[PDB]
Amino acid sequence: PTTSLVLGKNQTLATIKAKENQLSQILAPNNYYPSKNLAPIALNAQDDFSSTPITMNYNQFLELEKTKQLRLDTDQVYGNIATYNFENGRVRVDTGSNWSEVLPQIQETTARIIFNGKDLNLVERRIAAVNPSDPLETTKPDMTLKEALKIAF
Amino acid sequence: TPITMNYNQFLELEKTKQLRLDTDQVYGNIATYNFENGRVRVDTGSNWSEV
Amino acid sequence: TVPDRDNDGIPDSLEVEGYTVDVKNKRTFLSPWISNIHEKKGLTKYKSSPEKWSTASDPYSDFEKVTGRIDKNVSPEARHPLVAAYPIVHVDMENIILSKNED
Amino acid sequence: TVPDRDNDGIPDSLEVEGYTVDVKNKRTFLSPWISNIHEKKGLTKYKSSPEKWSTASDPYSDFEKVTGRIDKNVSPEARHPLVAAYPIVHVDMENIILSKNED
Ligand SMILES: [Ca+2]
Ligand SMILES: [Ca+2]
Ligand SMILES: [Ca+2]
Ligand SMILES: [Ca+2]
Repeated sequence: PTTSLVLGKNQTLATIKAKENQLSQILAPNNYYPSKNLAPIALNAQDDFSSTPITMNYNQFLELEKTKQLRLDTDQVYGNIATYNFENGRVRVDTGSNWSEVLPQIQETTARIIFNGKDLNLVERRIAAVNPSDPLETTKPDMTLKEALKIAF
Repeated sequence: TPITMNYNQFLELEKTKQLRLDTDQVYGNIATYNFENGRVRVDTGSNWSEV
Repeated sequence: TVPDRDNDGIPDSLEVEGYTVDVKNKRTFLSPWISNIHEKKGLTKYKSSPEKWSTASDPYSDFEKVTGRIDKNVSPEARHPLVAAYPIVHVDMENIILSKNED
Repeated sequence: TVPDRDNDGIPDSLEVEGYTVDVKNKRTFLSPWISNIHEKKGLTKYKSSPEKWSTASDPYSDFEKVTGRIDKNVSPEARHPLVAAYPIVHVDMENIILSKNED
């Protein structure tokens, strides 16, 4: 993930892409890394090689021990897809392909449905839906809202 | 390494407060449709400055 | 040779008219949907885009999805071809440690 | 075998004389333009360069553009072959933080 530490309203202290220390090998849906029993990982460094502290200057330091407002934005997340290999059945991670190639494709061709009947936690599903102006997207099966609720939630 | 600035520049900046940001150019790659399995894939070789 | 424009392994007419996957002995078949025999078994009827290798645009083919030849972590509701399977990753900061750099 | 000099998948005579894409069942056809049947459906008439794999020189073939086999983020007005699809990226600096380097 490309995290960004923000002092006060929207003065960004620093933008940090995660380094090898902060990398998470798998992140299965409805999971935390590190797993919720374990202590949270330490983001320390700005350098590619994790060798420089995330620095903060005097006015920023004073403003932080006064207001104590330090938000953490998640600007974007890098990660790879594991795909099924028809030959020997193993799932393999292609480090070439990555989810940023795929996600915008999904958001641009599916109805989004957020639903919280499960203990008032929001749950976001996306269901493929016809796009009238796009010739390829009309070839998808017709999607009634009831059918969407049934298959998705 | 910090984006450094020298003394005369520092004085001139807290006086005039004029610090413009030019965008000289932008690097980026094209994602192209793969006819085989339909996935859009980013070629890191090809880039928009070629196009 | 049966037509298959999106190259995903499910024949086009099957994709449009409906279909289902069903084990018979210990092997899965990709049968065209039939009211009299499949409906009793509780098998889901599947429809998908004949021309899209994945109908939801997510990186799993409709075949891989319905037959289960897929990354197992993909949650079961997203096994259905019309339901997109994608990660949603947010970072939360449990706490922040500043250390004053003072000699 | 129909001629196709630019190798983009749209036949040359179709590219010059006009053409259109149209779903019939759940599959898209690349029909040559016909006044009596396509005009009522509101289908756009397309013309493009038979000799250019992309007429606008942008990295999407005229076929990929009209059929929608394309990066979906490409805005709809640029789906048309004669309209170039390119990013225009400018950076704006919301604010500037100087920190005086003083012991
Ligand atoms: Ca197919
Ligand atoms: Ca399909
Ligand atoms: Ca051509
Ligand atoms: Ca052309």
